[PDB]
Amino acid sequence: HAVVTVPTPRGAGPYYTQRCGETYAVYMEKDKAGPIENGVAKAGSELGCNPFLCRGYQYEDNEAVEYEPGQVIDFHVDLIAGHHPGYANVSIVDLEANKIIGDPLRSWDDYPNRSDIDFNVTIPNTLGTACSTGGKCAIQWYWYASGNKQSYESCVDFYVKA
Ligand SMILES: *[C@@H]1O[C@H](CO)[C@@H](O[C@@H]2O[C@H](CO)[C@@H](O[C@@H]3O[C@H](CO[C@H]4O[C@H](CO)[C@@H](O)[C@H](O[C@H]5O[C@H](CO)[C@@H](O)[C@H](O)[C@@H]5O)[C@@H]4O)[C@@H](O)[C@H](O[C@H]4O[C@H](CO)[C@@H](O)[C@H](O)[C@@H]4O[C@H]4O[C@H](CO)[C@@H](O)[C@H](O)[C@@H]4O)[C@@H]3O)[C@H](O)[C@H]2NC(C)=O)[C@H](O)[C@H]1NC(C)=O
Ligand SMILES: *[C@@H]1O[C@H](CO)[C@@H](O)[C@H](O)[C@H]1NC(C)=O
Ligand SMILES: [Cu+2]
Repeated sequence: HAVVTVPTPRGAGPYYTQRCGETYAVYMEKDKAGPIENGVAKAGSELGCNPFLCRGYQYEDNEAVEYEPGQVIDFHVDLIAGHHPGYANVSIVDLEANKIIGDPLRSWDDYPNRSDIDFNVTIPNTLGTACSTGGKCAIQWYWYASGNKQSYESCVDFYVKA
């Protein structure tokens, strides 16, 4: 059980409830640190979002922050319950394709272990126009608890002027 608290990641809003459905939205907001699979299972055929992209949180409910190439961003992860074994990465995802841009900004082969709950990441110089405006990219923190086959996600929407 864990979730990013800094920077402020995407949270619930109207499009979230509309697109994921009441069952997913209500189950997943009773514990913002819970894994995704349990919400998918409860929702069954009601589910209408991709809960493996930003936990199903939606761009239109949130606002993208402006970052400069080479800028360093401090992350804090509120860790309610550690699970072993497992791995994590923090990467820039292209929201339209659901594919990572370039390399992971940070990778752990064993997560959690404190360079795991309090860490930073650097914006590349190599992004081009790919993140030029809001809603094209986000920084996704992703943790897979292999022991429990549990997925944890948080997103930070951002743009870099190209
Ligand atoms: C580093 O962190 C990153 C994140 O930043 C991690 O990457 C993520 O890892 C997860 C887990 O692997 C990925 O989620 C999974 O994605 C699966 C692959 O699918 C995509 O393929 C194509 C082309 O890209 C798309 O078209 C697909 O989209 C379609 O489906 C989605 C919804 O799934 C729709 O919204 C679209 O409209 C498309 O039609 C995919 O994006 C995906 O299969 C998988 O979901 C299956 O599994 C879950 C349960 O686990 C089910 O709820 C769901 O129904 C899916 O089930 C299908 O497949 C299984 C077989 O596995 C069958 O049993 C089912 O019956 C059914 O056919 C899940 O969404 C995530 O996308 C990926 N994120 C990235 C890359 O950004 C890295 O792993 C991590 N790495 C390290 C080292 O840390
Ligand atoms: C970023 O993380 C490294 C690794 O902990 C740390 O030592 C470094 O000083 C941090 N940089 C900033 C600017 O906070
Ligand atoms: Cu947990």
